[PDB]
Amino acid sequence: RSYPCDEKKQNDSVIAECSNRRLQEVPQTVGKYVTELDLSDNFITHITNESFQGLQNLTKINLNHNPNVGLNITDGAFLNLKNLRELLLEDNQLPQIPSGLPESLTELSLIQNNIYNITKEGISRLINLKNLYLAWNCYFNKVCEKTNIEDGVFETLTNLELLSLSFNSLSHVPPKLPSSLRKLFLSNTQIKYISEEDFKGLINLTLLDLSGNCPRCFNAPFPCVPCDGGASINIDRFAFQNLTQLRYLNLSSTSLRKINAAWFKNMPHLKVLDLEFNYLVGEIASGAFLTMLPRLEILDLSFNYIKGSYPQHINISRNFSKLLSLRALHLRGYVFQELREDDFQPLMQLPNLSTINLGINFIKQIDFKLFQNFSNLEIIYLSENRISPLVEFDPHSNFYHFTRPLIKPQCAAYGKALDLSLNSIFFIGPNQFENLPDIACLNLSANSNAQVLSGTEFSAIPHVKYLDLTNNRLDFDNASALTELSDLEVLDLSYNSHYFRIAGVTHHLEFIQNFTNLKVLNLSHNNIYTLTDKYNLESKSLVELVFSGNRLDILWNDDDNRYISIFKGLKNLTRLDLSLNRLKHIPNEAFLNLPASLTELHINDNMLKFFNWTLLQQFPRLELLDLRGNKLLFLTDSLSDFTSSLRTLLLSHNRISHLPSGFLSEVSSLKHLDLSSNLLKTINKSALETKTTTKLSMLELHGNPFECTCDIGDFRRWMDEHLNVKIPRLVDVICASPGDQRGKSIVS
Amino acid sequence: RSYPCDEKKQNDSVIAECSNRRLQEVPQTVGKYVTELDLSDNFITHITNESFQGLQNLTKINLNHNPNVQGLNITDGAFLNLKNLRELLLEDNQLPQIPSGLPESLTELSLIQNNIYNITKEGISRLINLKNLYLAWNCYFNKVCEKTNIEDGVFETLTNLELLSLSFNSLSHVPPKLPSSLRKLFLSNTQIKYISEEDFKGLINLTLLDLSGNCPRCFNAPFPCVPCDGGASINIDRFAFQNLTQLRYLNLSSTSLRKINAAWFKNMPHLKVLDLEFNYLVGEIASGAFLTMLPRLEILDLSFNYIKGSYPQHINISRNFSKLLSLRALHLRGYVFQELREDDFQPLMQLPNLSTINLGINFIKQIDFKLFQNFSNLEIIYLSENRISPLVEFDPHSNFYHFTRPLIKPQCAAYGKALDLSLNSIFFIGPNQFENLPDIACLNLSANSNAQVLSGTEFSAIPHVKYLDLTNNRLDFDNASALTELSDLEVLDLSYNSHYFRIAGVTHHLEFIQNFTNLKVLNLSHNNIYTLTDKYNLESKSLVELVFSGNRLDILWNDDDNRYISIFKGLKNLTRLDLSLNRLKHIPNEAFLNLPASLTELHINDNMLKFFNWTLLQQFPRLELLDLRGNKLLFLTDSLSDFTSSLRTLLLSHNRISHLPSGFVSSLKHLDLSSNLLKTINKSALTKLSMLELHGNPFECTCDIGDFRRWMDEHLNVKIPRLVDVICASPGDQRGKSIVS
Ligand SMILES: *[C@@H]1O[C@H](CO)[C@@H](O[C@@H]2O[C@H](CO)[C@@H](O[C@@H]3O[C@H](CO[C@H]4O[C@H](CO)[C@@H](O)[C@H](O)[C@@H]4O)[C@@H](O)[C@H](O[C@H]4O[C@H](CO)[C@@H](O)[C@H](O)[C@@H]4O)[C@@H]3O)[C@H](O)[C@H]2NC(C)=O)[C@H](O)[C@H]1NC(C)=O
Ligand SMILES: *[C@@H]1O[C@H](CO)[C@@H](O[C@@H]2O[C@H](CO)[C@@H](O[C@@H]3O[C@H](CO[C@H]4O[C@H](CO)[C@@H](O)[C@H](O)[C@@H]4O)[C@@H](O)[C@H](O[C@H]4O[C@H](CO)[C@@H](O)[C@H](O)[C@@H]4O)[C@@H]3O)[C@H](O)[C@H]2NC(C)=O)[C@H](O)[C@H]1NC(C)=O
Ligand SMILES: *[C@@H]1O[C@H](CO)[C@@H](O[C@@H]2O[C@H](CO)[C@@H](O[C@@H]3O[C@H](CO[C@H]4O[C@H](CO)[C@@H](O)[C@H](O[C@H]5O[C@H](CO)[C@@H](O)[C@H](O)[C@@H]5O)[C@@H]4O)[C@@H](O)[C@H](O)[C@@H]3O)[C@H](O)[C@H]2NC(C)=O)[C@H](O)[C@H]1NC(C)=O
Ligand SMILES: *[C@@H]1O[C@H](CO)[C@@H](O[C@@H]2O[C@H](CO)[C@@H](O[C@@H]3O[C@H](CO[C@H]4O[C@H](CO)[C@@H](O)[C@H](O)[C@@H]4O)[C@@H](O)[C@H](O)[C@@H]3O)[C@H](O)[C@H]2NC(C)=O)[C@H](O)[C@H]1NC(C)=O
Ligand SMILES: CCC[C@@H](CCO)Nc1nc(N)nc2c3ccccc3n(Cc3cc(CN[C@@H]4COC[C@H]4O)ccc3OC)c12
Ligand SMILES: CCC[C@@H](CCO)Nc1nc(N)nc2c3ccccc3n(Cc3cc(CN[C@@H]4COC[C@H]4O)ccc3OC)c12
Ligand SMILES: *[C@@H]1O[C@H](CO)[C@@H](O)[C@H](O)[C@H]1NC(C)=O
Ligand SMILES: *[C@@H]1O[C@H](CO)[C@@H](O)[C@H](O)[C@H]1NC(C)=O
Ligand SMILES: *[C@@H]1O[C@H](CO)[C@@H](O)[C@H](O)[C@H]1NC(C)=O
Ligand SMILES: *[C@@H]1O[C@H](CO)[C@@H](O)[C@H](O)[C@H]1NC(C)=O
Ligand SMILES: *[C@@H]1O[C@H](CO)[C@@H](O)[C@H](O)[C@H]1NC(C)=O
Ligand SMILES: *[C@@H]1O[C@H](CO)[C@@H](O)[C@H](O)[C@H]1NC(C)=O
Ligand SMILES: *[C@@H]1O[C@H](CO)[C@@H](O)[C@H](O)[C@H]1NC(C)=O
Ligand SMILES: *[C@@H]1O[C@H](CO)[C@@H](O)[C@H](O)[C@H]1NC(C)=O
Ligand SMILES: *[C@@H]1O[C@H](CO)[C@@H](O)[C@H](O)[C@H]1NC(C)=O
Ligand SMILES: *[C@@H]1O[C@H](CO)[C@@H](O)[C@H](O)[C@H]1NC(C)=O
Ligand SMILES: *[C@@H]1O[C@H](CO)[C@@H](O)[C@H](O)[C@H]1NC(C)=O
Ligand SMILES: *[C@@H]1O[C@H](CO)[C@@H](O)[C@H](O)[C@H]1NC(C)=O
Ligand SMILES: *[C@@H]1O[C@H](CO)[C@@H](O)[C@H](O)[C@H]1NC(C)=O
Ligand SMILES: *[C@@H]1O[C@H](CO)[C@@H](O)[C@H](O)[C@H]1NC(C)=O
Ligand SMILES: *[C@@H]1O[C@H](CO)[C@@H](O)[C@H](O)[C@H]1NC(C)=O
Ligand SMILES: *[C@@H]1O[C@H](CO)[C@@H](O)[C@H](O)[C@H]1NC(C)=O
Ligand SMILES: *[C@@H]1O[C@H](CO)[C@@H](O)[C@H](O)[C@H]1NC(C)=O
Repeated sequence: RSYPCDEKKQNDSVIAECSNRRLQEVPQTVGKYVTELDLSDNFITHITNESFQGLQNLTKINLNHNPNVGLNITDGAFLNLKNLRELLLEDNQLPQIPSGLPESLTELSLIQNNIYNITKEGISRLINLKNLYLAWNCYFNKVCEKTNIEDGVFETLTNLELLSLSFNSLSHVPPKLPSSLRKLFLSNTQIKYISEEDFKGLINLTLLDLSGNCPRCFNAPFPCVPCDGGASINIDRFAFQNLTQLRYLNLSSTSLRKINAAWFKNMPHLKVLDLEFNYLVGEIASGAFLTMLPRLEILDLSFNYIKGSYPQHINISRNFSKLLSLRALHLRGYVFQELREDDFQPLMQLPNLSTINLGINFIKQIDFKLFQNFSNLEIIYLSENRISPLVEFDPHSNFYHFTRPLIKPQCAAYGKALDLSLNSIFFIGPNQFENLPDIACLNLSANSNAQVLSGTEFSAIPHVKYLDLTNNRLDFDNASALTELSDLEVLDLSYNSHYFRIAGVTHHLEFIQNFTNLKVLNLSHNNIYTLTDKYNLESKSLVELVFSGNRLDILWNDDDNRYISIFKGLKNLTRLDLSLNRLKHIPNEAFLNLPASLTELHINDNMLKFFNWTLLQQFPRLELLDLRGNKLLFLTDSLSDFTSSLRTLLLSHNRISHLPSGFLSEVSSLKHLDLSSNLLKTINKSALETKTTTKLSMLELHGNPFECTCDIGDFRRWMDEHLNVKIPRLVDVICASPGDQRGKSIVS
Repeated sequence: RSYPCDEKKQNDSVIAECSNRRLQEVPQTVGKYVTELDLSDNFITHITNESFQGLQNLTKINLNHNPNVQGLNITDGAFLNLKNLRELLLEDNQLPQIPSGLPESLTELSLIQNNIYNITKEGISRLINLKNLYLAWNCYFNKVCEKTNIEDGVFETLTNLELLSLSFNSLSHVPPKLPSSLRKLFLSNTQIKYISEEDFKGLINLTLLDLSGNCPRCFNAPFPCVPCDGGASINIDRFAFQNLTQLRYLNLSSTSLRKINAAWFKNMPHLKVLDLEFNYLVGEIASGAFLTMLPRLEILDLSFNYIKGSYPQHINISRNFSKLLSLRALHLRGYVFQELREDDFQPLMQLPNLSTINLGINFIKQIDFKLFQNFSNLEIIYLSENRISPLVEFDPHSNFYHFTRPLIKPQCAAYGKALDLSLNSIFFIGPNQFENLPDIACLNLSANSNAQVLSGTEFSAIPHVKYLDLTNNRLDFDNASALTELSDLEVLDLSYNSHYFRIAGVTHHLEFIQNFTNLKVLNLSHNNIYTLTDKYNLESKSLVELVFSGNRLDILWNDDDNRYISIFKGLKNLTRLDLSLNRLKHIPNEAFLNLPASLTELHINDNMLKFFNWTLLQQFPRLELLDLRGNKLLFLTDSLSDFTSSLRTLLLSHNRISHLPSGFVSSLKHLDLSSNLLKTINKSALTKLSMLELHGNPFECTCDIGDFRRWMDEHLNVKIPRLVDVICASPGDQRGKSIVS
């Protein structure tokens, strides 16, 4: 097996992963046929022309974040690598562009360094460069020099498609840029003025990022320097006249008050326009520029609020009706009190508008009937408002917003999604969900809802398939709760412990049995320790129950038989999570009453000192058993007699100091065994060896206190004989003794 | 030195604490002059006449919870040679019988939580000096157990017996022939359905009688509950308590009572505490003829007497509650009613000593708060866990039917009148919310789903609040004048109000902290604070303690950001600062140097610090406690005396320190290096040092441990706790043993 790297052939190329292995130098034991080498997050301090000596087929090298506790690179160190195309050298404290880089380079990343001069000696010979990243070298309150770009430095790069110079002090757009450019990033570069000459001849440019130039600095979560008097970026009327192929334009945080419509007259394919963190409330109301954007699919006008103004309504121009290709509209942080039906008339005839994002607007009232008149809304995102009852910075990420999905894909897969989470809908009245479309995914998480659901609250939206009611104070005091949602498949009641933790009040979970199609139920972190009248959970359909963060230590108290069959009635259950239940021991009768249909059982992060392995005989379909983070001291020596279906056995973070002789004899089905972070001093050959067919492909042993005397030789010989079983984190499978090998890996 | 027990002389008697040290047998290395020995929570399986050999002055032995799983076997007359043994605790030992041949000198015997189903003369009649006898919790709930047989006249010879507890046992009848010396008789959950005139005859010295759980109210019981035939009441004869003239405590909780016979208290002039929780007494609370017979009553508990299925508009209390002149506390939880009007509590307003009113868990929606002004001297108004909205396993030595903990935190109640409105729905505090309230000094509004922007006017009608708890809300700190109307505020708790702080796009204002002239304690824990608007610094001339745990100083002290570099410098009087749980991998030197120089206690535990610049302790001449536990520190400075001459406590447990430097000062009393990677302590490293913790280190017990062992013998003044957990990791033949073996 390879060491220190994890070498894998996927598919024509051979990849070597040597990241985060505290390597002081590049290892001279890397496979000769490796093509892509990842040495990021190590303590490597020096690179010479001998560092990559016998690796002639090397096309990619990643030396990011080296050292971790600056990287010294000699001139022409990678010059013998005639096949090197991609070289990542980010966060290396490099003071200059390395001299003598190979002419074969197609991608070069020098992000997060101290490089303040872009010179011809450094990059003019790299005529094959397609992607060049020099972002985040001088920014924020970092002590750094102004970025000098030598005249015509990028001119010879006739194949350059991507150039990123963001988060550097430039002041001006660098002149003499190659016409082959497709993507030009100049975000946070202190460029206050864009003339007609700056983007001249860039007829192939599909993306231009000019965000953070003359930024809007009020309430900035980062060091922010505005232009003189909080002034706007000055973009000439003809600045984008040759940008005929532009698809992406980012003007976020450029302190814009006006959008010149003439900017888009020669830009017929503009698809994505970011105008977040500007002063465009006036332009949103009048919007002459909206008539010039027929192909636009994504428009972001978030956080354009006027400081000190909380208006009653949102003023949307009738020209929003000209955005025929619009798919998503982001209007977060506009800030207004009420959304009326007539306010969104300009968007109601757009055929592909599937997403409307109105989060963080402090909205108190909404006429929900307005969403019905839309052509085909699929995501109505109203999270984080004040709706009451109806009466450090990652350089390869978006700096001004999270690119994550608004709704969970598992919820949105069912159909129309309505997100009303993080609001104040503390009580759902009889007409709360009146006049809403056929909502399939509904999120009412964190609404301070302390009501007793009784089977009538969701009757106007009866086709909800995924319901999220997490982080509320729900009072489960009625057996008919949620039963009106006949087709409900996923129900999340996590973090509704308020009333469950009070013994004196009544608790009713009988409604679970009345669903014919309920598949997933999450009752996590509810502190459930007592139920009224019905002590059992029953369901002919339920497939998964998450019961983590409850009190099975109390429910399965030795002197109490009432909750002994609490899960037996879940006749179709395949996945059960009993983690975080403070279980010191599970009664044998309680374990025997778990559904026999179980394929995955999690009992991790409890306090189990013992586990009766014999009881696995009554679970003929158990594939995954997870007992991590317990206090188990012993393992059974005849697991084959108790199970013939177990594929994954997780036992990490326990107190197992001995692996029984013949532990894996005749098991056959076991593929993954995790014994990491236990107290194993050694592994005897007999504890792993087998006389039957073995499907063991993964064995984890990192974090065990291994005594590296000659007694560890039988295990090392076993490792050499069984290359098919992968032992991950081989550098963390460290010797604890003797002294002369205390920090070394087992392989030595 | 002591091993395995922690022997201490406090004051005339010598105590030995050997609890929870996985002892397989009683240790033969206990001090000869020990008087009280605690061997509870061990794996001891056998007790013989040789177990306590040479411990002649032993007056107390506690062998509770032994064995604590992989029953205690006691030979007949095992403790018979101990001529001074008075107290013997043998709880949770799976004992099938009362041990034979127990010594006649016993004054207290506890056999709680065993399998003893027969109380025989051979077992206890010779124990004529017994004052306290506990035999509770031997047969109860769904435990498989036999009915409790009490031999006739078994307690008769115990002429000095003052306390007898037989609770949580199947008795069916009150045992006859009880000694007249009895003061306290516990018969809770004993299946005694009827009390006749003869049962408590001649018990003229009885001060306490507990008959709770006999014919229990079983609806919504958090434990196995068997009601009497048809949910019937306990049947207590009119003259059952005729001779109980000295009764001070009477517990009739969960006896399914519908009527209280007033004649029960005609010969009971000193009754002080009466528990009537979990009964069916809504009718008796409204009419209450028995209330005229209770002039000396100080505590009355009528909790959880609600009618199932009835949520009335009002609470009906009888005018006879005005006859409870000695009343100090009234508990009316679980009565269940919608609104509390001012005329509803008129019968209590002239009671002089009524300092506590407890109305928790009643589902109250509205209260006329002006009603509490007319009370003589209410000190605790407990309204927690209701539905108040804006103005238009079982421990045997604990109370089974309620928590005996204080209703309010003593630190809050020490300032004066306390009003607890926690766990309610006061999501917004309007202008007249606190109108007509008394001079409230301690206010708790924790967990009220309050998402409002406090602006400096919400608490103007109660301006003398000194301790304010606003924990577990969604408060929007968006106004510099918040809480400034509380000009005498000393303690402010804003823990768990992260809702708006976690959103970068909304504004966050903490400037109000500087405007308080007497603010002493401020808790901003678990607020996820990572960004502030306009003012990046916390300032206060008075603040003494700041709890900033569970925030994001890793983001605030980002290397490329100087805005929060002096975030705490302006807290000029700060002595205690908690920076735990802030995900700090490193603290910039400039940020550490800007911490208040007045600090005496600095906690930076449970972060991810890989390095700590010890040199910077020079700018903290008053630092007494430095807590760096639960970090990833690998190294310690070799010249701590040059950086500090005031440090008394240094906590470094749960780090990755594998070596103690040479010369490891005079001010240091407590050094905690437990749960680190120390293999040995060399002669180079080896004074006010009185405590040194080293448990959980992987000690190589081979050669250099002899030097540390010699140092331990030379310095008996420094205590090393948990000596059984200071275990050898190597070699194999001593892998589980303590280093002192
Ligand atoms: C209350 O309880 C519910 C039920 O458990 C929780 O919801 C589930 O949360 C889990 C964990 O986030 C979800 O599982 C994850 O789904 C991801 C997406 O799956 C898609 O892609 C896979 C292929 O990768 C498709 O087969 C599938 O059909 C999906 O459309 C996966 O990417 C996740 O990773 C898996 O693989 C990786 C290895 O690649 C492993 O490391 C992971 O451990 C895992 O095996 C993962 O499977 C699950 O989908 C959710 N279910 C539902 C119904 O939503 C709630 O989150 C919980 N609530 C709270 C508040 O905690
Ligand atoms: C305003 O009103 C609110 C709401 O009623 C009050 O909040 C309660 O405050 C109390 C006291 O601080 C809280 O009780 C504490 O709970 C902690 C967490 O629970 C533990 O439970 C078990 C043990 O039963 C543990 O195994 C488990 O790991 C949990 O962490 C406890 O840790 C606390 O224990 C304290 O006492 C023990 C000794 O008994 C010590 O060993 C501990 O070190 C510690 O000192 C404690 O029990 C309670 O949870 C709060 N309730 C809610 C709903 O928040 C406010 O106190 C009140 N404010 C004022 C001013 O009165
Ligand atoms: C209904 O609406 C609610 C509310 O909007 C939705 O709830 C959110 O759901 C998402 C997706 O599940 C949650 O995101 C998770 O966040 C986890 C991180 O949480 C913290 O704790 C970690 C340690 O336990 C810690 O590592 C982590 O820090 C790191 O990441 C942070 C960014 O994620 C970063 O700021 C830190 O610097 C650090 O790098 C966290 O602080 C993460 O582990 C999960 O993978 C996941 O991303 C949100 O937290 C939920 N929000 C709330 C308010 O509850 C819900 O999904 C909606 N339901 C549906 C059906 O769509
Ligand atoms: C927010 O931060 C607050 C400030 O730290 C937290 O309040 C503090 O909590 C600590 C820990 O519980 C308390 O300290 C304990 O006090 C008790 C009692 O001390 C007093 O009484 C004893 C006699 O019983 C007496 O000997 C003392 O001298 C005291 O006067 C001690 O027994 C403990 O060992 C420990 O010292 C603080 O008292 C308390 N401060 C205040 C002002 O309340 C608060 O809990 C935090 N909030 C949350 C939600 O976590
Ligand atoms: C993107 C949100 C950014 C900030 C900007 C504030 O410069 N807004 C808000 N930030 C926070 N943290 N909270 C709220 C908030 C809570 C409830 C209802 C509306 C709310 N807004 C909206 C808003 C309100 C005002 C009136 N607030 C005054 C001052 O304090 C007493 C009130 O009387 C003025 C402008 C305004 O947004 C433009 C905010
Ligand atoms: C000590 C509390 C014990 C239980 C007893 C329940 O027999 N009460 C409650 N237990 C919980 N968990 N919640 C609530 C609750 C929430 C809001 C307002 C009042 C509330 N009560 C009070 C109560 C209500 C009814 C009406 N309930 C029906 C059923 O479902 C629809 C409602 O219309 C009848 C009797 C009654 O108390 C006796 C309770
Ligand atoms: C490395 O480069 C140096 C000159 O900088 C040269 O002397 C040496 O021979 C080179 N070695 C290899 C392996 O290329
Ligand atoms: C890089 O190190 C080499 C020696 O390994 C030396 O010749 C060169 O000058 C160093 N450069 C810098 C900037 O340290
Ligand atoms: C330009 O390169 C020279 C030579 O290394 C250096 O002195 C100068 O500082 C560089 N420019 C900037 C702005 O750093
Ligand atoms: C524009 O890009 C194409 C490749 O897509 C290339 O052939 C063409 O020469 C480029 N134009 C200029 C002027 O560089
Ligand atoms: C709405 O926007 C239009 C277009 O700019 C403007 O004329 C009108 O005054 C605005 N009205 C309000 C109340 O904002
Ligand atoms: C609308 O969306 C569909 C599906 O994504 C696409 O094929 C179509 O061309 C789009 N039309 C317009 C007008 O945007
Ligand atoms: C649930 O509430 C409805 C009224 O909303 C009522 O008809 C039903 O009886 C309640 N369930 C119970 C068992 O109280
Ligand atoms: C459960 O389903 C049955 C059959 O459809 C129905 O009769 C019953 O009323 C439902 N229960 C509730 C509480 O709605
Ligand atoms: C049982 O669960 C399976 C999925 O594992 C599902 O296909 C089936 O329909 C469920 N049966 C019932 C009765 O709901
Ligand atoms: C495992 O469970 C069986 C069946 O309840 C029981 O007979 C056996 O003793 C259990 N094993 C242990 C060690 O408790
Ligand atoms: C207690 O153990 C002793 C031997 O140590 C034996 O004589 C006696 O019979 C045992 N009693 C029981 C009940 O096991
Ligand atoms: C009642 O108690 C006193 C001691 O307080 C004792 O002297 C007296 O004899 C006791 N009465 C009876 C009848 O036992
Ligand atoms: C009130 O308390 C005082 C002091 O404890 C006590 O003397 C007085 O008798 C009590 N009042 C009544 C009426 O019991
Ligand atoms: C705080 O709110 C009050 C009104 O409740 C207002 O007078 C004051 O100006 C607010 N503070 C700020 C700075 O907005
Ligand atoms: C504290 O400052 C606020 C904001 O200016 C002010 O409203 C308040 O009156 C000040 N406090 C006092 C005691 O004057
Ligand atoms: C400073 O704190 C002390 C307590 O440590 C207190 O006595 C003093 O009054 C405080 N000073 C001010 C200015 O509040
Ligand atoms: C400790 O802080 C001082 C002052 O900032 C600095 O000079 C010194 O280098 C620091 N020590 C380390 C090891 O960073």
